[PDB]
Amino acid sequence: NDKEYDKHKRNQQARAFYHSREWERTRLAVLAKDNYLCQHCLKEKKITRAVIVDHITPLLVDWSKRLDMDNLQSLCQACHNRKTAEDKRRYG
Ligand SMILES: [Zn+2]
Repeated sequence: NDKEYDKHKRNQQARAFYHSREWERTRLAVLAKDNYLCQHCLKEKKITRAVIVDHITPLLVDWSKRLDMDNLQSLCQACHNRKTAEDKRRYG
């Protein structure tokens, strides 16, 4: 297919994913496993409530890992922001 169309379809698929029953359930499973604590803060010896579950390898980078618990971490906002910058260095 046309490259820009493939990009469109990937982005539409990713948008739909966050509405999915599978994501809703898996998000909850990760937060529960993590005891609602930010996993980056915990590794840095800090206690912070998580507010988001993030893909380690981003969803748009590897669709196949979208529901893998070892590809998901509960994060606070500050750690999500830090990770976003880190990921720009890796993937643009
Ligand atoms: Zn944190």
